[PDB]
Amino acid sequence: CSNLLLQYGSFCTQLNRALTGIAVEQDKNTQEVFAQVKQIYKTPPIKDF
Amino acid sequence: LIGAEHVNNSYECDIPIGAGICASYQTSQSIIAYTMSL
Ligand SMILES: *[C@@H]1O[C@H](CO)[C@@H](O)[C@H](O)[C@H]1NC(C)=O
Repeated sequence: CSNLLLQYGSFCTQLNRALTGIAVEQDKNTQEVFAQVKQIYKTPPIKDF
Repeated sequence: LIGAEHVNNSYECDIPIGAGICASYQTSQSIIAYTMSL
């Protein structure tokens, strides 16, 4: 089965790069939303708001 | 992960890996892996 795959190796290069493109796109989607601030703010111990 | 030692301190990471841990080249100097700093 692998010998006949060389005739369609260019197809699998497109598909592997597509899923790699999806995976990096899904990864950067979280940083584009949750990672807006570079500093982490600690909740003050006083809860009198 | 093989070829990169693990260090308990946390810095800002540049090369993402997954599951909250990255890899970077810091201090000679060698490739280290650490949990990313938010
Ligand atoms: C990092 O420091 C913690 C502090 O207790 C220690 O438990 C841990 O073993 C240290 N890790 C390394 C790789 O030295």
